[PDB]
Amino acid sequence: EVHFLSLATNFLLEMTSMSPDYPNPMFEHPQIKHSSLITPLQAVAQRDPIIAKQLFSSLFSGILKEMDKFKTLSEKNNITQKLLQDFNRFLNTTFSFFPPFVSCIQDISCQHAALLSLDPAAVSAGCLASLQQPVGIRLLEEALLRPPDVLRWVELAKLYRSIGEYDVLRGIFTSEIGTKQITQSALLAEARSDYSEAAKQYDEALNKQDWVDGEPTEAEKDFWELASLDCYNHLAEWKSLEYCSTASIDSENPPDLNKIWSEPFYQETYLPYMIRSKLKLLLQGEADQSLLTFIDKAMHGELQKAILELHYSQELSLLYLLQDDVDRAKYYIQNGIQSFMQNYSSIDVLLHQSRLTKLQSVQALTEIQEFISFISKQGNLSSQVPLKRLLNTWTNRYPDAKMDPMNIWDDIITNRCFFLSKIEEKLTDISSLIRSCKFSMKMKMIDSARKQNNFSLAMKLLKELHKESKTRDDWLVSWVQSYCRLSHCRSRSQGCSEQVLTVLKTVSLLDENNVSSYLSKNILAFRDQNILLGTTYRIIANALSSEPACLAEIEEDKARRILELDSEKVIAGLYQRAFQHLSEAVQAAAGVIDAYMTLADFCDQQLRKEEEQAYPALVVEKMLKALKLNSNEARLKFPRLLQIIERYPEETLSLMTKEISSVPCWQFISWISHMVALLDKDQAVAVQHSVEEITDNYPQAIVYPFIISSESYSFKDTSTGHKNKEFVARIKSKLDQGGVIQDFINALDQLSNPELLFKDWSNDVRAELAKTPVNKKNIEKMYERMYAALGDPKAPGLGAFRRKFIQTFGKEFDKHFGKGGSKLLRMKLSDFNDITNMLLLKMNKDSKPPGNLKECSPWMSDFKVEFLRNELEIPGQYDGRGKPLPEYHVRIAGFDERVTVMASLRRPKRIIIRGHDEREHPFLVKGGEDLRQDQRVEQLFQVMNGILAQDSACSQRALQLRTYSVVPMTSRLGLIEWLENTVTLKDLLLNTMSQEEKAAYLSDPRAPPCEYKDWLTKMSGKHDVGAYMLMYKGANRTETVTSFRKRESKVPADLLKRAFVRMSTSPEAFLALRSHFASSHALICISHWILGIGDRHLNNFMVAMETGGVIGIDFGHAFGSATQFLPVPELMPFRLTRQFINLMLPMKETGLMYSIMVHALRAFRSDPGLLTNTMDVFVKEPYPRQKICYAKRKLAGANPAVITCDELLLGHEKAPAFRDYVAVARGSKDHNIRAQEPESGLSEETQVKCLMDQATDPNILGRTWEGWEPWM
Amino acid sequence: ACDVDQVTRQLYEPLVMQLIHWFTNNKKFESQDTVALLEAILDGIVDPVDSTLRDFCGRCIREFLKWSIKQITPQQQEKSPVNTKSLFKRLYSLALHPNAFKRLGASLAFNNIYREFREEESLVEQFVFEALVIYMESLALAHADEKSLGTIQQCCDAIDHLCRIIEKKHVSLNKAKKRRLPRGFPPSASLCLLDLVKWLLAHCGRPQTECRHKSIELFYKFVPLLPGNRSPNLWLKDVLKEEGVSFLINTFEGGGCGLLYLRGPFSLQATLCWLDLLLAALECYNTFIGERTVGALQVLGTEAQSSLLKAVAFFLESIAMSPQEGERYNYSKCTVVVRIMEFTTTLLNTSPEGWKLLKKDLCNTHLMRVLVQTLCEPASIGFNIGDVQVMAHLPDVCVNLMKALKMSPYKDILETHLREKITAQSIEELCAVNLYGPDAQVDRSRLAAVVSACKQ
Ligand SMILES: COc1ccc([C@@H](O)c2cc(-c3ncnc4cc(N5CCOCC5)ccc34)c(F)cc2Cl)nn1
Repeated sequence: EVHFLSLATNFLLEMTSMSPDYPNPMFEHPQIKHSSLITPLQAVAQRDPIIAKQLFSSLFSGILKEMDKFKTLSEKNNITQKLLQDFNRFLNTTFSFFPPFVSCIQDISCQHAALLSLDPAAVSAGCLASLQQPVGIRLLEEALLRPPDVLRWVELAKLYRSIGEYDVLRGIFTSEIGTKQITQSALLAEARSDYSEAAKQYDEALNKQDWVDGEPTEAEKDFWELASLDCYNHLAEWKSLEYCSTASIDSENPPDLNKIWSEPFYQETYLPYMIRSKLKLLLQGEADQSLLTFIDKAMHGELQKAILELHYSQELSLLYLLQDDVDRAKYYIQNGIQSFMQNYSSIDVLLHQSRLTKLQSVQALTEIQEFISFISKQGNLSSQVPLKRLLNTWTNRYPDAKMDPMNIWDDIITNRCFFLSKIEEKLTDISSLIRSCKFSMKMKMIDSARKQNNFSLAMKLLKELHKESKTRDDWLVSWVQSYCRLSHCRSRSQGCSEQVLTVLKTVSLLDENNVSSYLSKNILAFRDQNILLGTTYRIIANALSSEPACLAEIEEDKARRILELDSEKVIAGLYQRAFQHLSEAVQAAAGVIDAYMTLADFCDQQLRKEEEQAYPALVVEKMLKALKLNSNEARLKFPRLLQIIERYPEETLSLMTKEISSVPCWQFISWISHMVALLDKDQAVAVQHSVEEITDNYPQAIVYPFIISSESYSFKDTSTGHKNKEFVARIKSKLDQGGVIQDFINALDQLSNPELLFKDWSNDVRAELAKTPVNKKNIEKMYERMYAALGDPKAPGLGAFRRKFIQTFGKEFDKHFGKGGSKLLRMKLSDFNDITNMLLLKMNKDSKPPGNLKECSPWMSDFKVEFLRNELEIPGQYDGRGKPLPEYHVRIAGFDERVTVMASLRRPKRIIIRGHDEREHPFLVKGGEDLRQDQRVEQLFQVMNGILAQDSACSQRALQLRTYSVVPMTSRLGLIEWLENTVTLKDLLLNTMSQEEKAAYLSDPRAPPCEYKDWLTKMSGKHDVGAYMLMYKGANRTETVTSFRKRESKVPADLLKRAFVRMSTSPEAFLALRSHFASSHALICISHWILGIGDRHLNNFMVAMETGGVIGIDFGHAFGSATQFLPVPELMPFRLTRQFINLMLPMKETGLMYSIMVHALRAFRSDPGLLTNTMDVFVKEPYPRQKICYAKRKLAGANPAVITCDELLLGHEKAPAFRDYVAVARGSKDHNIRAQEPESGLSEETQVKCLMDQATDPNILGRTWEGWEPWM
Repeated sequence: ACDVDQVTRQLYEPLVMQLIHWFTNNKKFESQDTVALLEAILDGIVDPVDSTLRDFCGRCIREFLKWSIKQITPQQQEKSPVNTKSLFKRLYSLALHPNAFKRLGASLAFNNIYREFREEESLVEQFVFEALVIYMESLALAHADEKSLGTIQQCCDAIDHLCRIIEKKHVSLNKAKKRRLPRGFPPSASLCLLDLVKWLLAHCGRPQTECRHKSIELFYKFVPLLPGNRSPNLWLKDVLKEEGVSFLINTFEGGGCGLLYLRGPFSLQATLCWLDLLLAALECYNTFIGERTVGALQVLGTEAQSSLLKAVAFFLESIAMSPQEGERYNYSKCTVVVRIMEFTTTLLNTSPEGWKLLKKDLCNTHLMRVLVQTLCEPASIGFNIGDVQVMAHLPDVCVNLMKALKMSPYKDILETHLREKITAQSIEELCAVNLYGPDAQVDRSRLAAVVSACKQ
């Protein structure tokens, strides 16, 4: 079969030779014969198997298309069934699965409907042996389109389980292999890594008896068995794992023999788990003589030996080193090394997370080989320093927590424990450091397991490490500390009663002889123990803060603990004893700043409780002490406590100032634009030194507030206002001195169309002087600013340079600007602005937006850096969390000579500014528009995905937003870092579809746009906004859903899937593109709901046309804003419309666009409060309080529908059909889970389930904004 | 086409040539196919490490030039966006570009298409003969990228190729025609050659080194091409007397001749740029007074209140009184101390009648002290041990300065100052009892330096 494809193509292309169709196929002038294209095609089609595969496939397809003329339908079906039988024979009979042969038959079986019902079992087994899973995945997912369709699902799930893709795997063990109710429960228990009750109710539901609602299918009984095997593998109780491996195959007495070797399903399903459990148990120290004999008897024949030797190749090495035949264990580990080589080289490169998993074993197998090599030295058993530096390198080399699942940690730690036990018994201090190495290594594994939420394995690891954790004082404090922090961490997802119950019991184990005589010697260990004690009391206290009575209602003897450490004075007692423990930690790396955060967040959260004992004084010291080190979390607390001192101005500023003075101040750039805001208001001294030091190391960061806030602030004759204003003017003079940054700003300012700036000025005068003629001297003080650019053509020439827009505009608008200067300078009425309207429309008609070239601003057009006069340093570097190096930062070096005015109302335009890195960087420039919103929500996205990269669940899924560098260089002028090789969704959607259907979508009364407009007009009464409120009392759910489905049926369902299968050319390409798109869009949507991002039209979405990943853009609305202010509310958390759904099927919408949402929401509501308080500083600068409250609610657990009700009641008081608004927000109580769920306390999974069932709810998508396009 | 093997090179070279032929034809004219081919061949001419591709891409561009004029008729050579006019405009934009590998591409394009456009006429007096200035600016932009990147080499080679044909074309065809205006020139109807050398005169002291050189040699080859066929000796005196004294002094002073923050070595490129401008003035004076073009006392002296002498005095008073930029500053200050030595040489050895304008400030312990310090321990003034041209060339400029200095009066501070450092007792005490032993560095290096100085 290696050569079968070249052979077949040769044979087929022979019979073309002796045919008369060789007449020079073109016989014209640009020729060539009709054979010099066929003979070399076949010549190379037998040198490489890819051209062989691909010619065979295209020629097979061509034959079967040109046989549609002859070969009558009955004869067709006969021939196609002959081919299908032949292809089943191919798959079942093949011996060494040649990947291009398997893929050739398996994707020519996909292009024809009759041949599409091939063989799920053979398809799957051949993909697994050929390591070519995506061809089978496409085949099975096209067979599962248009039991046979339950064993197809079993094979599909079997075939994902080797490509990682565990989320879409779990998405059909809950939607196709289902229909009972314990399945979902146990799969949910498995998803969030609680593999204790999941396996428990796999067993008890596999052991169950009656369940009188239906007998459980065998297709899910064998599932439950496999899932229990995998769950027991995760929390590695290998007892239960071997028991389950032997359970469903034979009787309870373990006979292990050729029973597994028969019926290959026993092989595939039990052999890995069987030898894993058995050999692991052999490794930790036991004999049991159980798998060794099976392996040894299996060392015969071909079938019983080749599979195990070729596909395990490392368990063999461990077993044989146990048997101490070092040569064969070696041979097997090297064979495993070439096994990894051939496996890894065969996974496609686009199959990410398959190559990760294959690569994660390299560390372990190299450990195996390096140990067997290290032990081979005869003198190695006499010299002890080889052991010394082997231990040093092995403690330097670990798998990483938060990006290696617990099976890799398991492998490494257990194998190393066996190796080092062998070393210890081979050399009878050394053994003290031996025991130290084991103890510390197991503790490291425990820490890893704990910080990625695999709680139960951490618990069992403490339990198995407790027996020997008594020989030393440090080991005692280590065990108690590890267990106690385990308890704190695992006491968060629990209910409040469960939290207090389970963190109260880690108190007696904390006041025993661990604080006796050991709170004296190791001050850092003393501090860590103090932190654990304080945080224990903190969890209990902050737990009972929920309710004053019911919390202390279900309780027992433990209450005396509550009594000893009324019923409302215990609150303060726990608080103050925790405060004492926490403070004694504070006076005593990051342990100093861990104490600082624990103290400061206690104080701050108790403050935010009280707002409805100088904590306002206490927080600042520890915050700034930690910001004296590096800390994102300590970065924050300037403005909150500056406000609480605006309430109480007497105390604790100079200590703030003293601590802020002594620091490397490269850590305020990330917050520079917030601290420069306060300099316009009182108490401004809080940020004076560090800004004046930044401006001397990283000097550009003042121009943006203090050319706007300066005239927005009225500095009176106050004794401190004059010195602050001279301070800001002195930095301005010391920062703005080169006239180069201002020159770039004026070049970009003139790059804006004069018409839009004139329109902005007209809006200002119509909104300022028209309300009441009392605001005096404003027009006089602002007319010269716009006249400095507009009006006379020589004003910009004096300012920056001779301008082409003012050349064609100031000259054209001469006798109108003369009238403006004559009368509008002191008119101060704004009563009759028809002159402004006519001037604006004249600008619209004869001041064309197409400048068509960059020459319009010669300074940009002729930048050509020639001398150092403060070179520009293109804006967008200086992230934060690094020591800025303005020499590695890209400096501007020129401009590309073209400008394209991308078409919008305000019409920004995009520029291609060059750079000295020899690369290139394009940008957008927005003139007249404030870009604090975009830059600052992008600051939020950076902090979000910094959170994400630190959650192991989100990290392993490589969950990151896509962010672009937004940098406003002033209000009315910003630039935006335009990303490379992207496209908007609208262009994919309308470029994949055909011309006929694009025409039908654009110009047709039955099209969803025209249908929707006609629907509103015809059964509302009028044509414009407000018809929705009239509608909503006679717009019942049934009719609206029916009309929505009617209009949706027009637009094609498989359209975005066609896009991805259109630019792929491979199954792997399609698979990776679709998975990337779904994952990225899931986190886009949930991160856009955490802070209500409205206005998610189809055009606010970018997508890479090189990875398929998604990018959110144009964050005009940032909080609940379209749902509170806009005339047409947007009652939906996020866009999850028809095309996103139909992208993934047969897979249901709850398998990958659910688990990613779940992990993201979990990472978001597991916070110090970073999102919440960064949002506090988001909105609290000039009901924002209820905005923050809604964000706190819908981040700390809440119902999306009650939250949207809150938004709408805040923004639609006494509004028409407000009852219908709330009824369409809340749900139906019989068709939407959103309605049927409580107000709060919802889990991540339940919150997101209600969220999606609100997003895909047809009662809202039937009625929303016409341009949002709810049908696509 | 330009592949490593012979079979697949001699195959596919005729392919690309024949496609260049066919895509350059009225049937394939004004086609996105042809503009795609042109784009591809360009971004092959301008790219990194594939140089064997740049060579062949230059060959393809010269084939383009051949067949585009060979095909497009003059009746339609007014609306074509792919004709030779727009080809040369895109070459210019490719040349005036910040990228160290696109200017190289335009250099290769010229180098390959000079064999044409010089055997063609009736339209060639506006495209490139006028745009020698633009590729001069290309050599100006090449000031920073890398000597070994080959940008300066190719750029010099193509200014070469262009001068060797403009000199011939415009000696007889020198009339007030409507030649197309190049960049930077004053807007006028006629730009024949008088303003070409007037532009060359606008900066023979531009801080960028190789463009300055090329401009100076472009005078020294172009001045005998006016109908008068005169020579610079009388011309500079003529223009100085008919255009004011300040003209020739200022157009060599630079732009920025007017602190102690950099008295200690610093890399603040404002200082490096002042050093560059001082070097420009040094070179332009050296190359003008040095040959008989102007007299040493003709342009030097207090009568016109010059500025060179003041800043060179300040230099030798304050030349030899971040971690890696120190070597950069040392290099750029040593490359100008050497040039002021060459300036003193071309000031004395040219006319021993103007030494009176060399005021005693340099005839103090300022000139002679750096002299002595190059002679012995040249690393003291920042000469980094490890260069090639500078170290091997130093004992040449130093000795030639000594031999210009001996004849003149200021050989007396010379003798009585060398004698304080290479006095006999220094040589005798260096030759101590034991010079063969482990203490190699100090003894052997000191003797090597003093012996090298004595041999100079
Ligand atoms: C052919 O492409 C496209 C794309 C979008 C659209 C309209 O939605 C569109 C988008 C904006 C707009 N706003 C804010 N940030 C942006 C950020 C953008 N980025 C940054 C990240 O990298 C990708 C580009 C792009 C556009 C942005 C705009 F001001 C006007 C329009 Cl009319 N029209 N055409």
